[PDB]
Amino acid sequence: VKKLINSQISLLIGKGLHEFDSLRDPEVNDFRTKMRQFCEEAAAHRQQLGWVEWLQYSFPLQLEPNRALLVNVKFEGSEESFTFQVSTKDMPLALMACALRKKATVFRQQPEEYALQVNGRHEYLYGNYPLCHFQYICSCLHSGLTPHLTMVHSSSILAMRDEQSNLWSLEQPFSIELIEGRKVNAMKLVVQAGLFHGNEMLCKTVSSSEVNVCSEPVWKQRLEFDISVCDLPRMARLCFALYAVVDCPIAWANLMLFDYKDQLKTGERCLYMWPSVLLNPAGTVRGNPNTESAAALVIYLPEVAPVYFPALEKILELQLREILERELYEHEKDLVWKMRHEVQEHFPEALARLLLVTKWNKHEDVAQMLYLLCSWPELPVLSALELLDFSFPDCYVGSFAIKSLRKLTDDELFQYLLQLVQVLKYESYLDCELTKFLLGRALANRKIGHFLFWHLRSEMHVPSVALRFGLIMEAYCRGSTHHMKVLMKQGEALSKLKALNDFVKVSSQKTTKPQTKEMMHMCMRQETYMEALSHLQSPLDPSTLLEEVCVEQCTFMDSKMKPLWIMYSSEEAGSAGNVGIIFKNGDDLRQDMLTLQMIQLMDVLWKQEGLDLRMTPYGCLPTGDRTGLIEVVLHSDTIANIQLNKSNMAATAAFNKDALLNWLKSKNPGEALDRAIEEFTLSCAGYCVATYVLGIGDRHSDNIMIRESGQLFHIDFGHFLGNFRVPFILTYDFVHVIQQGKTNNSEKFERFRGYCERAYTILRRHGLLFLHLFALMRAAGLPELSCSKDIQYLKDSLALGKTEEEALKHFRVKFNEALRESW
Ligand SMILES: FC(F)c1nc2ccccc2n1-c1nc(N2CCOCC2)nc(N2CCOCC2)n1
Repeated sequence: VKKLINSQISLLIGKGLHEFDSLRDPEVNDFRTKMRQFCEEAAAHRQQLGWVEWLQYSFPLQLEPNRALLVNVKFEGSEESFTFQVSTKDMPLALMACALRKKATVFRQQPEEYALQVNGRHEYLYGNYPLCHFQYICSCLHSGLTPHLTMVHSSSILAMRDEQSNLWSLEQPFSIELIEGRKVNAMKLVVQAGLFHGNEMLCKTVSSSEVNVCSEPVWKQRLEFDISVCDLPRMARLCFALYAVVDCPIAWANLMLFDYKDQLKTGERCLYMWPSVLLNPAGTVRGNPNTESAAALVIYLPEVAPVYFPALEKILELQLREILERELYEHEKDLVWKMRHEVQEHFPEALARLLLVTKWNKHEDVAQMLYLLCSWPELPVLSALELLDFSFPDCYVGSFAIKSLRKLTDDELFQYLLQLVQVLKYESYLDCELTKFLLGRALANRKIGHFLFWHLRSEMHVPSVALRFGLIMEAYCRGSTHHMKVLMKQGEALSKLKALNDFVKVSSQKTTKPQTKEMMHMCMRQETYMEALSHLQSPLDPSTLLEEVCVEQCTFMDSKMKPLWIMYSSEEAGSAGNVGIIFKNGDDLRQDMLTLQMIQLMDVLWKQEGLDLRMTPYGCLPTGDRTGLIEVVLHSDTIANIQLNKSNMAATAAFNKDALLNWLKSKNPGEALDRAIEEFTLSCAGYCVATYVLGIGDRHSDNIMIRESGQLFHIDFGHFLGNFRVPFILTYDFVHVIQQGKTNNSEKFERFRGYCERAYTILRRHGLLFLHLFALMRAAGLPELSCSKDIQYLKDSLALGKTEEEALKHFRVKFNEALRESW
C-alpha cells in the first residue's frame, strides 16, 4: 500500500517522487522528512475531531460578509420531505426542531444531534447564525428560490470522518573567484556580480574582465566586494549576470551566501544559469534544472576560517518623526533610526518604515534592529501583508510577519491565498515559515487544502518552482490520503477534457460545427469518458458536486482555443445540481483569476459597508499549463447576442437601444421589471468602478454578459492596469436601461452616479490592502504586473495621494467625461 500511495502522489502532483530521491540533496531530504512528520501529526489530530469540528474542517461555513420564508427539509435516507415557513431571523436549530417535530407526528413518536446539508452540495448549515447570514439562504432570497435542506445526523457525519482515515571575527572584504563559463553567444563577455539584501544593494556591483565570445570562457580572477565578511546579513544573496558587449544579456544566476543550516558557503560551485529576458535579485536562488543545455558558471567561495550565522541569543547580546511618518530623505532616515525605541514604543505599526532605514550591511545595526523586533507587538493583518514583500528579506522579519498573520480568519486566508502562494517564489530555502503556515492551515481546512493544491499544481510546468511546489504537494498528501484520491479524480477528469479539447480543435478545422459537436458527444459517451468526467468535486469550488455529465448539453465555443462548455445534472441536488464549467486550454488564465479575485474582494469590502452592488463573483481556476476552468453562470447571455436583435424573438425592437430593455422585460414581466432594472443599475455601477480601478479596457458587447435577473457582469479580461490609462466607461445602451427607457431621467441616473461614487470611495479606504496584494503578486511574473508603473496605475486610479474630497472631484470629472463620450 505504501508503494501504491507513492505512485498515486507521483501521478497527482505531476512529478515522480523518485526524482526527489535522485537529487541526493540534504535540504530536499530534510524538507521531505520534517514536513511529512508535521503533516502526519495534523492527520492524527483530525481523525479524532468531534463531529461538529469535523464538519468545520471538511465543510467550512459559507457566510455573508424579519421576513417569512419557505424551506423544504428531508431526512437523509428518505423520499418524504416537508415544507415549513420560518423566519429569516431563525437559527438552523429552530428549523431542525420543526423538522423533528414533523417527523415524530408522521412516525407517531434532539436537534443538537443534526446538521443541515444543502441538497446535492458539500455545504452545511449549522451554528449560531440566523438563516439569512448563510450565503445559500441569502442567495435563495434574492433569486426567489426555496431552500432545500437535508437533516444529517451526527452518526452519519462521524462515518464520513471514519471512512476518510490515512562570524563576527571576519573583517577581510568578501570576495569570490570567477573561474569559467560554458555558453552560447555572438562581441566580448562580462560577468556582473552584486550582493543583495532583497532589492537593496549591500555595496557596489563589481564587473568581470571583458573576454571574447570565444569558448567556454575562462576567467580566473578575484572579484572583491566592498563589504566585510562579518557584515554579511543572514539572507545575503550573490547575483550574477552574464552578458555580451562590443548590450545583449545572456543569463543570470543567484545564490544565498549561507546555506539552509546557516553555515557560510565554501568553496567551488557550479551555477546553471537561467536564460535572459541585467541583475535579477528577486530571481530564484536555485540553479536551472536543464543542466544539459543551460549555460554554466563555476565560482569558488574562499575558505575564510566552519562558521554558522550567530544564534539569536548572541544577536540579542550585541518631534518631526510623526510629521513625516505617514520615500524619505537621508536626514529623515537618520531621525527614524535614532528614535527606533520610540518607534517600537509609540508607533509599532511603523515597523516597516524602520526596517527600510536600517543598514542591512552592518551587523551591529542589524543586531540593533533584531533586538527591537524580538519584543515588537503583533501587528494587524494589513501591516503583516506588507512585511511579506521581497523588500523584507530577513528571516526574522519573515517569521514575525507570519506570527502576525496567524490571526487571519479562514475566509481572509482564502481571499489572500493566491498572493501567499506567489510569495513562496521569494523564499530562499525550502523549509520556511510560510510553507509550514500554509500547510498547517490547509490541513485544518479542506477548502484551504483544495485551493492550495491547485495553485501549486497549476505551476508544475514551470521549472523554477516545480521542485518547491512538488514537495509541498507531496507533504500535503501525506497529511490527507483521502483528499489525495478526491484530487486524483479531478485530475483524471482534467486529463480527459484536454484530450477532448485537442480533438475538438482538430475537428473544427475540418468540418461543420454540428459535425464536430456530434463527434464530441460520441467521444464523451465512451465508457472511459463517462466515468472520468462524472462524480467529481468541482476544482472551481469543492462544495459543488459535478454528478452526471449531460452530454447532450455539452458543446464548444468558436473563439481561437475552442473552449469546452460542459454541463452536469444531479437528481439529488434537484436544480442547483444543474451546473456548468468551461474548460479552456491554450491561454494563460492567471490574469483572469487575479482580476476576478480582486473584483470579488471589492464586493466583500462593499458589503462590509452595507453596499450590495449585486455582483457576480464566479470562479476561475488555472489547473495546468495554459489550462484551467471557468464557472458557468447559467441564465445569462452576452450583450451582443441580445443586441443581434433577431426577428421573431421576445425582445423585438423598433430601435436597437430598446433591445436590452425589451430582453429584460421578457424575462421580468410586470412588477418584476423594476427590481431587474435595479439589479442592472447596481451591478453596472460595481463593474464600471471595478474595471476603471483595475484599468480593464477593451470592454465591449461580446465580453459583457447579463443575467435574466438584470445583473450585469464581465468575461474574458485579456488586459488590466492600462496594459492594452483607460477612461471611465459609460455605455449608452446601459445608461438607457438605467433611465428605464426614458431619454431624460436624472433621478435614476444620479442614483446610479451615487452608487459609483459610494463604491469608489469605499475602495479608496482599502487602497492599501489592494497595494500590498498587488505588491505580493509581482512574484507571479505576469507580464502585465511586472514593474512599478503597473502599481502606479492602481495608486493613480485610487487617487491615494489625494484627500477624499479631491479624489471624489477628480472622479467626478472622469465620470462626467465618460457621460459626454456616451454619444
Ligand atoms: F474564452 C471564453 F471561454 C472565456 N474566456 C474567459 C476568461 C475569463 C472569464 C470568462 C471567460 N470566458 C467565457 N466565459 C463565459 N462564462 C463564464 C461566466 O458565466 C457565463 C459564461 N462565457 C464565455 N462565452 C459565452 C458567450 O460568448 C463568449 C464566450 N466565455
